[PDB]
Amino acid sequence: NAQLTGLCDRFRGFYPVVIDVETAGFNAKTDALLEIAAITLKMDEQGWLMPDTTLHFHVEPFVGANLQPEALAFNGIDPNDPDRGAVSEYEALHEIFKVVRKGIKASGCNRAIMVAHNANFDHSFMMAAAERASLKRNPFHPFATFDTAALAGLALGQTVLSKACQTAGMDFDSTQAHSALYDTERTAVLFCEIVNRWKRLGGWPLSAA
Amino acid sequence: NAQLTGLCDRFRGFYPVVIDVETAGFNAKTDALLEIAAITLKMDEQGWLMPDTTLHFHVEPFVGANLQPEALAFNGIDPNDPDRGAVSEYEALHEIFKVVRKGIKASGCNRAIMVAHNANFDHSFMMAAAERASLKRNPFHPFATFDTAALAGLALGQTVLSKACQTAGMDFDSTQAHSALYDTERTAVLFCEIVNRWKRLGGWPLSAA
DNA sequence: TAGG
DNA sequence: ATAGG
Ligand SMILES: [Mg+2]
Ligand SMILES: [Mg+2]
Ligand SMILES: [Mg+2]
Ligand SMILES: [Mg+2]
Repeated sequence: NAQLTGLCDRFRGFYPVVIDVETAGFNAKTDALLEIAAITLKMDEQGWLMPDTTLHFHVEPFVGANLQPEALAFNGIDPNDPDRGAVSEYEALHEIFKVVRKGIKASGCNRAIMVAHNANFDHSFMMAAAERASLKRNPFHPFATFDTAALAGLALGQTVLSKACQTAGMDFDSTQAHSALYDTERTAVLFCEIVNRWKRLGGWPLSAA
Repeated sequence: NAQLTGLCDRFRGFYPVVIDVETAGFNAKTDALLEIAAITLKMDEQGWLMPDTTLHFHVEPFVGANLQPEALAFNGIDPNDPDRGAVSEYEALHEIFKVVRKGIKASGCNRAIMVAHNANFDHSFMMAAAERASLKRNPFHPFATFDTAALAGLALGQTVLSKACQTAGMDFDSTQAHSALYDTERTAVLFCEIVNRWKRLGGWPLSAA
């Protein structure tokens, strides 16, 4: 199983989980968390990294949350759309955390690390919601992240998600952009490509020492 | 001559500046900023990245700032040590910002990007202080950073600063650790080694445009 | 779990 | 675009 894949050896026992959130503004403490997608990763038989499990939830604004109109205009989210199928922060996070913990156990990792583009944004929103819903045994590292903007800057000399993906030879569709499922999925493929490219070029594994 | 080095071509026009901060706690809004060092970078004739200019300031706690005993126990800083030569947040940042702006213009970049270990920590402290002191024309990207924890995770499979440095084949002294200047300097050398390594393996420059 |  | 909503 995943115990025999080496995923747990690649990032010192950290289990990388790709996260994208859509929100009703820039403030994690006061603005509504509206949507979240999560994609766990796995290592294939040759040691290439690739997406494993995808999760996707539309989220009900927490009690008293702010909704900035320009954020809604940006992401195109109407909180009052009947077929959003919104669930509570607790419900969304509980299901994500459950799946992540299972992945961690089956992989022989010890903790999860959020992978996200300008990752402090998604981290701060995810942690605020976890606190709000008083979720227990949160498997994500409380402060460390794998920021794909920084990683893409190193590997591709690009920090903008669309451009980084394009530079890496991936498709990127402006029309699908800025939706949670799509952004998470491109970000996961981009992260996997940067790690895989490092291995291709002989940068990993390391030499004697 | 700085416009002739390619520093501005490496990171889509971002001017990387290594920052480490020492604090009287974990909260950038409520806890004192006690110390800060900055190291700007340059590219040599062969395209290798290396430290350029170093700055180092001890910082007077802002009015009403919290001072957590355990933080002081950790970093060894006595806020009321007469030898500390403390200056105001405004004075430290103004001088740091001034040197950074000079570097940006002389290298043909257009914006600085903070390089720091678990960079959200240092970024939030520098931004909080920059706001308190009403500094203008802050040259640092408002949200983007180059986190050496993530980059080291990729390049070296290590996220802890001491270990990443050792894995990169650098000296790392536990006795010098946790001083702003020493930590900034190691972080800068680490960042440069990771970037230089990527070029040595052929990952940069890229092949297909 | 290591940014003070 | 300084491009995480
Ligand atoms: Mg996003
Ligand atoms: Mg998005
Ligand atoms: Mg530090
Ligand atoms: Mg330090």
